[PDB]
Amino acid sequence: QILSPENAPRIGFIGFGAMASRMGDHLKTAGYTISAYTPSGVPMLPTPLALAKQADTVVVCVPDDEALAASMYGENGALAGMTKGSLLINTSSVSPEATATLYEAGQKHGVVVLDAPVSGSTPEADSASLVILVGGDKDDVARAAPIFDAIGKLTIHAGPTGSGARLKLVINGIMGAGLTTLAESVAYGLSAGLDRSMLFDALDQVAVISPHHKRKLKAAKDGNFAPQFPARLMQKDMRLLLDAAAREAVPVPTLAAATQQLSLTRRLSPNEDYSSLIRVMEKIVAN
Amino acid sequence: ILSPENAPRIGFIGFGAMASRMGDHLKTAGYTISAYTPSGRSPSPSVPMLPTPLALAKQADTVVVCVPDDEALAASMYGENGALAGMTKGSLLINTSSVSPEATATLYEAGQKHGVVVLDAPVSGSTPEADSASLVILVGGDKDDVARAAPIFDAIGKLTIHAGPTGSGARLKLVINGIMGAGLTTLAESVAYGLSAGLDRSMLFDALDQVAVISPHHKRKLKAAKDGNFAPQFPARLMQKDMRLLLDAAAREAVPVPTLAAATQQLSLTRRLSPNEDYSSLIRVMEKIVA
Amino acid sequence: QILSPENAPRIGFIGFGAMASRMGDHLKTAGYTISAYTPSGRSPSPSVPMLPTPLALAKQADTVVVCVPDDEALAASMYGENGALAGMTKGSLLINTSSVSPEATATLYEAGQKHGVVVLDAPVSGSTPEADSASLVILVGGDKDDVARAAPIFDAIGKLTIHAGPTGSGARLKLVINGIMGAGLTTLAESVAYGLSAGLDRSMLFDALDQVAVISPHHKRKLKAAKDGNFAPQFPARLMQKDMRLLLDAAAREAVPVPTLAAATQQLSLTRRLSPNEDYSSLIRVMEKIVAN
Amino acid sequence: QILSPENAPRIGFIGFGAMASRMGDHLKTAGYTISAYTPSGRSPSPSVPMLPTPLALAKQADTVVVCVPDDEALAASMYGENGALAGMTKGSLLINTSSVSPEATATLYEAGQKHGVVVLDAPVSGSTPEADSASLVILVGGDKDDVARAAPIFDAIGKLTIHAGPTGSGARLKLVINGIMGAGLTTLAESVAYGLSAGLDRSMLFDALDQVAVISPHHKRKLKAAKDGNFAPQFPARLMQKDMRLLLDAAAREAVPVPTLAAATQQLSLTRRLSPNEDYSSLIRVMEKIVAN
Ligand SMILES: NC(=O)C1=CN([C@@H]2O[C@H](COP(=O)(O)OP(=O)(O)OC[C@H]3O[C@@H](n4cnc5c(N)ncnc54)[C@H](OP(=O)(O)O)[C@@H]3O)[C@@H](O)[C@H]2O)C=CC1
Ligand SMILES: NC(=O)C1=CN([C@@H]2O[C@H](COP(=O)(O)OP(=O)(O)OC[C@H]3O[C@@H](n4cnc5c(N)ncnc54)[C@H](OP(=O)(O)O)[C@@H]3O)[C@@H](O)[C@H]2O)C=CC1
Ligand SMILES: NC(=O)C1=CN([C@@H]2O[C@H](COP(=O)(O)OP(=O)(O)OC[C@H]3O[C@@H](n4cnc5c(N)ncnc54)[C@H](OP(=O)(O)O)[C@@H]3O)[C@@H](O)[C@H]2O)C=CC1
Ligand SMILES: NC(=O)C1=CN([C@@H]2O[C@H](COP(=O)(O)OP(=O)(O)OC[C@H]3O[C@@H](n4cnc5c(N)ncnc54)[C@H](OP(=O)(O)O)[C@@H]3O)[C@@H](O)[C@H]2O)C=CC1
Repeated sequence: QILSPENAPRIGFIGFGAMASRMGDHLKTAGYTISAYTPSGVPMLPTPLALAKQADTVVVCVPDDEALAASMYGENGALAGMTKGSLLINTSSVSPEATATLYEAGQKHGVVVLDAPVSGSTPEADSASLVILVGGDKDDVARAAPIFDAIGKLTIHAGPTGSGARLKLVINGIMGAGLTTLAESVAYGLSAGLDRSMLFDALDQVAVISPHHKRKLKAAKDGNFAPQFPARLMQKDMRLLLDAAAREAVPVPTLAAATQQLSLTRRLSPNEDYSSLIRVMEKIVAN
Repeated sequence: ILSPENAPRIGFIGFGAMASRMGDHLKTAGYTISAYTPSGRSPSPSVPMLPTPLALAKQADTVVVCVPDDEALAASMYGENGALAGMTKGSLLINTSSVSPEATATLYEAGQKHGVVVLDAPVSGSTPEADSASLVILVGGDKDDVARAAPIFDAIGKLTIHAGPTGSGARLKLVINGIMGAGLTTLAESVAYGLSAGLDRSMLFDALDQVAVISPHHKRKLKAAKDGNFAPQFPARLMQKDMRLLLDAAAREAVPVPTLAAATQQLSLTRRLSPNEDYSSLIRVMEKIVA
Repeated sequence: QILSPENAPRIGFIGFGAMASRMGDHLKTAGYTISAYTPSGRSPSPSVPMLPTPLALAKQADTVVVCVPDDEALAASMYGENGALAGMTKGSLLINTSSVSPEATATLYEAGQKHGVVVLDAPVSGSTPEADSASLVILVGGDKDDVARAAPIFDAIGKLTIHAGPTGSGARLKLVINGIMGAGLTTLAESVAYGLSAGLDRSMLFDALDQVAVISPHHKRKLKAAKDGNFAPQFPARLMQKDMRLLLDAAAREAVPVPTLAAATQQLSLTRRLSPNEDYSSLIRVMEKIVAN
Repeated sequence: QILSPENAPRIGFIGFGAMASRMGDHLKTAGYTISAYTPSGRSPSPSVPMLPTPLALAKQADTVVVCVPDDEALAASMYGENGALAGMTKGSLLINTSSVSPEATATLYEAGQKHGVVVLDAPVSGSTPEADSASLVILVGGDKDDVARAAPIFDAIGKLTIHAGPTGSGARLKLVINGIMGAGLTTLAESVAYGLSAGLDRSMLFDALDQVAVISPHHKRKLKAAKDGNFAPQFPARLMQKDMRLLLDAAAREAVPVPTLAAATQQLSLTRRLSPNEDYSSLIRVMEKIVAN
């Protein structure tokens, strides 16, 4: 009962933005028929219910808990439109609480919900280099493998339901605080009189910055903050992680500070790349 | 022009984990090595030891300094027994220690009064990179004096960054130290959340090796931390000192750095609990909090 | 319209813990008849009749006062087949003194509107000693006319009613005050810890700080208690840390950078992990232990 | 040898700014003869003779009081052939009221000992209004008998002398109180900022916070001034942020984790960068402007 294009050709999306649309292109190449629902308007369906009624597998890619609940539940929601025995793959970055609510609601419809957020942004989605972080029973993960293989380079089975959502929060913290650390360290360097191009070029050559953050640093050198992961979404992910860390009573001061810097970043420019904090701190130092 | 032919003798003020490793690559490149340490001992028993900084400098052509902090630097640089009193006008002093911008300016000016150019040339990389001569040299000074020292820098490292005039190497080292320190505290806290939320420890450590948002340095520390291996490459006492220097400098420049400030406090706790183990032991500290 | 004991004698509580039980005694003294629902069926007041469900509580009260720990407990007891809201008559008032999120507040206000029920968000400034002495400060969101209706209830349990604005304003003002209280304590605990680490005599240091103008009366009381190792719960760490989580979530939703509040929250997470049930001021003891090793 | 006006009438000041000139007024009233040295030779007190060097100041004074901004200024005027120590006599007392580091305090104490001069580290709690009213709290480190020698001086300028311990204890206790003051302000600025960002009425919010028990009297006075946009300096951001820098350096040297104090320090760096000379409470305005955009 693998979800190959032979057994399950129709994949309906709930949400179809920068990430899901690039996933869909890869699933199309792999031989699936793609449909999609978005509250605004590949064939578009009018409701989540209608989307689910004409799909074999539903993939969800929505911004937050509120959007997830608005489209999963109620008589016009996605769950009302799928059939016992089918699978719902949620690739959204949402809270552990929302993950548990949807898993339990899926169980009442006979629908297995995999929490399968991804590591990687729009360039990795373009190249199908996403890393899938999936929670669920190993047998249900196996059913979704052709889907995961088409959109990504690696599927990490993180544990039972909820484990993928948690692993995504871990990686989001590392990403977000990695950027705020870099912006702050660059700002000190500029404030202490270091030549800007020297400094940016020097940091490209050290081993203590990630490949992801080195790519952001190079873009920031030219002032390029075209959105790959917009500040509004990075800051939301930081909010979710801090809430989850507080619920577990784990003290995370570096992540907490980073979140506040990303709040400023979102306020000043919600739609540019989250790396624009580098420019924000540069402007603080120049004034 | 400080090739082994022209200037074969390199004397070290301080000769511990980093400097003894640099000394081996300089020995291999053809230089004659000598050292001073306050204890009279070092990891390299085959290196002649001199009784004072003054005595070390009087029998070396170039002096390399590698001491723990500002206070150690002033103790061995100044006064009638210090290194400056022993070097000759026109020679180079190369400071690879991680010290404050204030200490750097004090030594440069003191050097000028002796006719000695002081390059502030801290390095990026730890004991594994010193072993393999993969250090990145971060050097402040005039471009002509930097060119004079290139044979020395090439022997101990894989890249020399001319950061600007005197003081620029010290500042760039502070920048890179902040990225390293807060990179570790970020990773320790993120791992701690994951464990507190029920993720299998072995799965989580292995999964994070697979993602592009952790640096190669911090991936190596995560693998060591999976093994409980915190043998000192960069001890907490020195990493936390370096964070203290960075936050002092950021406050003097009035630059708000909340992520770096949070990370420093986590590294204070790390040093308090274990000053001599690797600074990455914060990962173990956080694991014990969540247990 | 005024919810005096003559016009509306029956006050039913959803939640009846440390704070609500003390408000109930002042409401009993003012002439009201008190009833309550809790999930355990128990309360600090054995004389108070217990109803078996939130719906049953609401069906036999003229006014309902809610005092529950968090958003989840609120939703569990106001909504669903046995929730309290559907048990209330049109034109009646629901008074929520719980410290919950602005989102939970907006959801309850809108659900109340659908049922014809006015919901006042009326959290309180003060802890169990202020509840004991009816010296709470009520922070209330709603229309002036609806606040006026609740005035005899607010007057019995508190010393001052601040009309913070329309619906949601009380909840927001409570979060502001919570932030000041939480970070005031973490600031004090960390400053004391430096002092002790630098060799200052403990008794001298605690007494000296009682003499300075830069500590609040509330935190000076906590400092004297901490000198005695007295962390009997007035505001337990589990609830203070929850309130800080709510404040940081709200500040993130508004995109306001609050690094001092964010750091304080992490210190209170450690405090709650080590002792969820003692007073939140126990971080002072936590920090003393860190510097002693 | 009590340092009464009859026993030691001449008090010479090293530094004579906002704090010291007010101290000197109260010492003049108490019967002392005041002189001063400043690097600019300028001071708002016309009756105070200005001496041209720290050396010259100390040579014509019986007791020397120091009130300089930081470690660097202290070392410039204390040491060397033209410094103050070179001009005082064995058996005299130097009273340092400056807010300086523990390291600077130890260095001056030991330098004083080589000169036979006892150095009391005696920073003060309180700002320009407290110096005007001699309401300062003196925080003094040293031997009990030397503190007793300085009692008439301390009584003239303040309302309370806290003997914090041996040499260095006053410097450390000042750092403790500075942290409480600075983080108390940043907490308050961020909490107000959240409340405004969440739509609360500004005048409502400022007036409500004046009524709560979790804000100190000092910070309530700052909040009232901020309601009017008044940040005329009493304690300028450049000096408060310097004191926070000293506290965080000392906390790092003691390896004490203080995340709330560290976060507050960074907010006060932003405050100093935007306006070094206005009152440190100007962060309230900084945060209002962030939220207003
Ligand atoms: N680099 C990245 O972009 C990363 C993204 N993620 C996560 O992936 C998810 C989406 O990312 P991205 O695709 O970039 O975000 P986008 O904002 O680009 O796409 C958002 C999509 O969600 C749709 N949507 C909004 N509300 C609803 C709703 N109530 N029901 C159904 N669909 C809805 C929008 O449709 P409309 O146009 O009608 O609003 C749009 O199609 C988020 O959870 C994000 O955090 C995680 C890591 C990295
Ligand atoms: N990963 C690392 O290890 C990194 C190191 N650095 C910087 O390099 C410098 C040294 O690091 P490392 O070599 O690891 O530290 P070590 O402690 O291993 O070496 C310290 C050396 O300094 C000597 N020393 C101490 N006080 C004095 C003094 N007053 N005069 C002369 N020598 C003295 C010690 O001699 P004795 O044994 O007699 O005390 C020992 O030889 C520090 O500034 C450190 O921050 C920078 C980045 C990373
Ligand atoms: N100083 C303080 O204590 C302050 C408290 N507050 C806020 O006041 C509220 C109550 O505080 P406090 O009285 O101290 O808390 P307590 O923990 O002392 O009492 C909690 C009460 O809520 C009840 N409860 C739990 N879950 C539910 C539910 N789903 N439905 C109904 N009742 C429920 C408990 O009943 P059971 O025993 O059956 O669980 C108990 O009666 C919280 O929001 C707190 O943050 C605000 C400021 C200060
Ligand atoms: N609320 C406050 O203002 C409080 C301040 N403090 C501490 O008290 C000290 C001074 O505070 P305040 O008086 O307000 O600061 P001011 O800036 O008002 O006065 C500074 C004084 O120091 C003098 N000065 C500067 N450098 C030297 C030097 N090298 N040698 C001698 N004198 C020097 C200046 O002289 P010139 O004018 O010639 O530069 C000026 O007279 C600082 O340590 C401050 O942190 C402590 C408690 C309260």
